[PDB]
Amino acid sequence: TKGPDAASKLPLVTPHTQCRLKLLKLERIKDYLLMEEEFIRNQEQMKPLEEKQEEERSKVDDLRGTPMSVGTLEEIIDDNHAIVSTSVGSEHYVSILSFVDKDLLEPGCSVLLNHKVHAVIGVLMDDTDPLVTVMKVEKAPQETYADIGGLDNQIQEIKESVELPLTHPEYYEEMGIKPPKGVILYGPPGTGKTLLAKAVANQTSATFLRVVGSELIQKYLGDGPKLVRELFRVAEEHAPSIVFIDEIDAIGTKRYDSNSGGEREIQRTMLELLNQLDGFDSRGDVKVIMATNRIETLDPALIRPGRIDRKIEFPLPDEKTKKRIFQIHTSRMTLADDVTLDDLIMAKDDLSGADIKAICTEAGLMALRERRMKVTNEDFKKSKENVLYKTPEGLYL
Amino acid sequence: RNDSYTLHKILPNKVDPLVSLMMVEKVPDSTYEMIGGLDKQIKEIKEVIELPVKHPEL
Amino acid sequence: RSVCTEAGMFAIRARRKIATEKDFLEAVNKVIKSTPRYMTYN
Amino acid sequence: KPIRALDEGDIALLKTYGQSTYSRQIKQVE
Amino acid sequence: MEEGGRDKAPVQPQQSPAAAEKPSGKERRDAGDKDKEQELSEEDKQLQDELEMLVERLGEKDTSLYRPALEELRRQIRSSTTSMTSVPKPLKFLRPHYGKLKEIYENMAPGENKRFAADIISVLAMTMSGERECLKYRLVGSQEELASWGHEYVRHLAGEVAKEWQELDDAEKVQREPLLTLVKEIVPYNMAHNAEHEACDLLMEIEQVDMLEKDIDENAYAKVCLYLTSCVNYVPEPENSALLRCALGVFRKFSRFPEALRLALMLNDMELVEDIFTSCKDVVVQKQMAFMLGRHGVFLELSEDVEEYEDLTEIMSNVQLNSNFLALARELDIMEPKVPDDIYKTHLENNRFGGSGSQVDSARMNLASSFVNGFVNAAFGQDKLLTDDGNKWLYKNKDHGMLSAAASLGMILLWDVDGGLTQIDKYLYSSEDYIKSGALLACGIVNSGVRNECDPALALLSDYVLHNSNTMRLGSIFGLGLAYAGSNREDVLTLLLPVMGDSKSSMEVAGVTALACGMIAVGSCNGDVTSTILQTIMEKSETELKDTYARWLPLGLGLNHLGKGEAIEAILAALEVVSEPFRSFANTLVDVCAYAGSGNVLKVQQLLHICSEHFDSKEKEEDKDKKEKKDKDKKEAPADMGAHQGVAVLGIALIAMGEEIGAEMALRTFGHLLRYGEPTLRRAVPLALALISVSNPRLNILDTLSKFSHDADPEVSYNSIFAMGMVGSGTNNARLAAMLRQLAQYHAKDPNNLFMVRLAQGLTHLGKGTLTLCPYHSDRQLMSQVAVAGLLTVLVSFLDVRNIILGKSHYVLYGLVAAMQPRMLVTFDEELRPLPVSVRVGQAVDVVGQAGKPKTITGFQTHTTPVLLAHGERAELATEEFLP
Amino acid sequence: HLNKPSIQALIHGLNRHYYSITINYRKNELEQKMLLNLHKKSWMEGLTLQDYSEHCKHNES
Ligand SMILES: Nc1ncnc2c1ncn2[C@@H]1O[C@H](COP(=O)(O)OP(=O)(O)OP(=O)(O)O)[C@@H](O)[C@H]1O
Ligand SMILES: [Mg+2]
Repeated sequence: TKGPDAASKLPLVTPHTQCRLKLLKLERIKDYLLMEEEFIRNQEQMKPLEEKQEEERSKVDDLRGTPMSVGTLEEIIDDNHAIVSTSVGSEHYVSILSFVDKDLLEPGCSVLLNHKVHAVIGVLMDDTDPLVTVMKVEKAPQETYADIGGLDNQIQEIKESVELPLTHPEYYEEMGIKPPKGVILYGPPGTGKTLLAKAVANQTSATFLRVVGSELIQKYLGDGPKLVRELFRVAEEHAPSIVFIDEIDAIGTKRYDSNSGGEREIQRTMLELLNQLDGFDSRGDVKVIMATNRIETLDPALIRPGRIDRKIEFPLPDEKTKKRIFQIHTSRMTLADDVTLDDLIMAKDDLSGADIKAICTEAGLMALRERRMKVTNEDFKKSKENVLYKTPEGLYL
Repeated sequence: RNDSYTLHKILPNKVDPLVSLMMVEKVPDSTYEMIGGLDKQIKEIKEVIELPVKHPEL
Repeated sequence: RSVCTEAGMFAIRARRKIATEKDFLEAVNKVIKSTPRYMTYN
Repeated sequence: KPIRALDEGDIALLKTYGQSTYSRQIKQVE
Repeated sequence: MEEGGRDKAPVQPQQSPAAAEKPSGKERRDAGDKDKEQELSEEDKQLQDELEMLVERLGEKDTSLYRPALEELRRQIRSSTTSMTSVPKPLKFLRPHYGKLKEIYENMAPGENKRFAADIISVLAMTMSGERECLKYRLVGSQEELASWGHEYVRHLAGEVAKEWQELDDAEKVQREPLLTLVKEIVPYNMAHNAEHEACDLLMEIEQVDMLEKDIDENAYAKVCLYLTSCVNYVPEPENSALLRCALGVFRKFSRFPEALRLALMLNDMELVEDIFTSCKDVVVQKQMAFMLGRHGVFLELSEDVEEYEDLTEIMSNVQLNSNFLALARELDIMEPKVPDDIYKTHLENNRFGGSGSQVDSARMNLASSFVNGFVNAAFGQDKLLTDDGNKWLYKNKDHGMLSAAASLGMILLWDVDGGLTQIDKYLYSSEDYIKSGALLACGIVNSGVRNECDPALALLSDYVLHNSNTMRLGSIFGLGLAYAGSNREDVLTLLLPVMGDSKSSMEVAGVTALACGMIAVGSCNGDVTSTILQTIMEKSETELKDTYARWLPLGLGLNHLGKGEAIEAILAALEVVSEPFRSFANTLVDVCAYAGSGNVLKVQQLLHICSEHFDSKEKEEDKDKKEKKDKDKKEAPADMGAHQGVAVLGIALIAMGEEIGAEMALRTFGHLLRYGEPTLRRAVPLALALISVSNPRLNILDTLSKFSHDADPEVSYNSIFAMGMVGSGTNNARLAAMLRQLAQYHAKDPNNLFMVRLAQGLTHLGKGTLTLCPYHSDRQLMSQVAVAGLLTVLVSFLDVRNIILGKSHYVLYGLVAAMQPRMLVTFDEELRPLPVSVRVGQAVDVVGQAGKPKTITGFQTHTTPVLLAHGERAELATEEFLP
Repeated sequence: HLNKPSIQALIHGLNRHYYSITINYRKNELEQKMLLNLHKKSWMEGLTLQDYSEHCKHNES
């Protein structure tokens, strides 16, 4: 098979005070990018290589004709005829021409067919419809485990699930435990589930596929399951890979007897997702990560030990994790010496990582209100109740 | 083309009309001078709507 | 089976090639149960 | 207390003065 | 609109310059305005400055037209006008703001020139003035380096600004003064370096580690040529001296990068002090397994600095580190079983069934098994499997099979002074040519950087250095060259140069002589240079063209002049230009081989400009190969920041679309560029997909080898998986591809080993280690080196290798089992805090254990705290008042 | 070659298996004059006035 993807540039992020160590490293990166540009522009400047076979390729192209429609090879027959489905959904019993790679023909791979008198004239290993191409991550997110505060147990678990099998896995089969096929992160909103997925996609060595869950559902009949199948086929093809499906409850709700056609199609799409999850062996190097807020509303078959063994909990940050997050998000701020930040943490509340980030942003805004950028402690004091909107007083004492 | 299916022109990016209508092409006639009170609210909006857009440098 | 898998997971966590009874205890604490039962029942 | 919206001179001075000497170079390089 | 309530500022600071004539009013308004500007910009944290924004517009006409002021007093009112005009500098004036500095703040100094400036925190004349005197002063140095006094009084002003930057705020602004020092004094940077040295060394001591890290990371990426890289190398030397703690082994590091200047800097960095040698200075010697000549130049000649002058030398040479390696294998950490090739070659259960025999004792696979077994048990005395009984096993190959099997047998007892000699005494009288050469190579192989006082290799091989047999000469010279890898003693030169200048031998012998001799020395050794050039002249064109060994001649010269800058390469290029067009290849080798860590644009710019793209249509073989291979030379580890986008460079630009014969195999660069085992970064995509792509044969063979890079201790899981997935199931039919697959993907079991040039600290490479370049050119050639068994000694020449272990002692032995913290590296040091290199514990191993480069450790419970702070696998746990 | 072939015909095999032949219509004077009677109004409508009320209404509009 082919190899993974998601190329990223240098981490940099060693200096941040803009002390020309940043400038020197960035100038080195820019110099290398310049040599990229110049080298390829020179290579295209002189590169005469074409024709050669020509005639045989010309006549095979004439045989193929123009245009050529792509379909899905649903089934094969004796090695001259096959069953191919056009993107509309109609499949036909067609013939297979000699110049096709009989080894490449398998149920599922896209086949180039003749526009008139349909007949398999080619195989496309890179169909990758625009949607599933979009779901594949190209530029790694700039966030990383340095940006994540706390969640040390969560980071440990996610790395033990998706990284350790990717890196040296000998511990797994040495203990004989099958690697955890699939992991579901869950917790209250803005705890860091999507942030952890970003950090995983940063420090990665596999094709990362970001999905929205609600993205899978498609209007046309059978488009949903077909897209799910395409996504997982791309995952296997570019294995090792990580398939992140954020907001799994967009489809993961409890399965109930469908009545309307649309609900039947949703049930079909989830059934196909579950079937694809079961399809690949856990020994395979393709893992899935599903994040959600309403874990209690998920179907209790998606989270079966035979399908998703692990269940990572993302609890609201503790006081030490709260101060860790505050330190992280205040790194780029020019805080004064009067600020302590301890009063905000000590206040018994339900701050989250998102809440703390917003508190820092609003403190910066309040400082900008006073025409300053040093950000006093009073700025944080105001910002805390500015962003934290909304037990009867002395009932409990 | 007709049925030869030959790429013969590149068109602007695909936006289906259901969202293409959601542009405010005809700007409405409502000024802050027509808004009583809400001065604090207007400032709080402006600190998020156009201050980040006009000058993200701060 | 998942409990045994998590016991192996915890053994790997400490990088110990042999899983211990402590590892199985943490595994069952995690998987099973998804003060109250000790401050009233004794 | 009615807070004052930043004026043009305010914005212009904010982007300077309390800036790192290498702001332009680093941002341009990125 | 305006504030209204504070509408006095747009009036009084507006009319005061507007009304400006009468001198008393001038002085009064100027003094009052100075007081207001100070009261505003001094303490008020408000970045906004009310007067600064309200002095603009009118200032550009009033404070500019009133700038003359006709000087009614001698200087006082003019000084007041300048102090005023130095307030609204940033925005009110144009980009010639440094011009405002010149004719406002430079031309005159208001007593204490920073009376209204030094009080300001960072903005008014510290960051802004710093910018002015790193832009104007830099340009004036570029054009008029020796200008008027406007070049020296600005120097004292900038020095005062720099020191104040540490003692006006005492904040993290300490990461600016050296930086300014770098940009300021573009030509005379050394004066700024001495200024900051005399400031910091007497100022405060913990604010010195920040200075060292700043200088280190600026060293990693300095300006393009080594005119200031050397200067910033020299800058922190006082900061390492008694001006900081005395132990500070960093001297070696800080002397290793400057062309490994031993006899110029080592004479005084650690040789002058010699007062705390009983402390970690002994392990400073121990962590110096690079420049044994340095220990010769101090210990042996004097023998009176300390009692442990020569016993320490012997124990830290190899004997005690070898004993530590053995005990680490046996006594406490028990992964020392008998591991032969067959025990895991058939690790795949598919290979059990369907074989239908398939057991052939042919030369290729027997050779591969011998190589694998030799590598796996490297420096292991326990391989009593293919050593004593299997003498017929030594026999069951072709002629070169004898040579390579005996070479691997020697490799088993790596740097074994006693055991290696007592096991090679049996094979010394082999009664066969090729086995005799293998025994010579084995004698030279137990001497890998050994620097034995008895010197067995020289006497034991001088019989066969020039004896009338090509294979005897090859084996002897290879063994001795591997023996004298570090030192360049005159005896081996006087012995080998006549061999090198001899005409009885074929150029296979001449090239291996060039490799050995140029690998002996890493300095100048002009005699070797002269021999190389005369040989390149005295040989006839077809010989230096198409003999398949001409590549080795320039390699020796390059390895001699590796590390040193273009100062010698200029004359080398001048002299080499008079040769046959093959010299172009030699050019593109020797120049580019002269730099180990020289991350710069113009050198690789030429590599990618005149040698890459001006050759795409060119059919000149092996010219682009060295170019793109050594693209990663001078780039192997500039803190590895330069490596990633270089990987992007070759994978995207070179491998994907490069020449099918000169660039399609841009892959042993990955062998040299980075090697730990990294999917989709160094091996998985870039090597695996090329390996499955067997469309090009030499590409397949070479990138199947290329995992030898990550191979040192790859934790073969997910790497052996490749072997099992491609042994039998992959390139099984191809004899040569299968052989090199076996070699590479099965000499992974070699435990506690590391071949990379980068040292344990990581900021300094190892010129002795970098001598594993001959099995890159030779491995790329593949004709008579690897694919053709013309000469397989290069595949043994990997005695540029260090134990990847971590071990600790306290003046006695390894008995210390202090809890350690080996884990992935993170952000540390130069940031707001030197956070621990390990973000967490990971593995909590207390015993001495493996420590790969992407692993670092931190001491525990503040107990027996090491002072080395480099942890070069030889930590010393010198105790103190622990738990105060 | 005064007329260009159509894409629709070309994909269905034009200039590969069959060629288009130019078509000209043989219309003599007699046939054209006979066909002219299809809309030849009359000798009467040249003399019939518009409905005068309708004419006035059209003028007004
Ligand atoms: N532990 C943390 N440390 C630092 N920042 C955090 C942390 N947890 C959350 N954040 C911040 O919260 C922001 C939003 O978090 P994220 O997108 O991961 O939310 P989530 O918990 O997955 O919630 P939801 O799925 O309900 O949107 C992140 O951009 C990050 O800045
Ligand atoms: Mg989220």
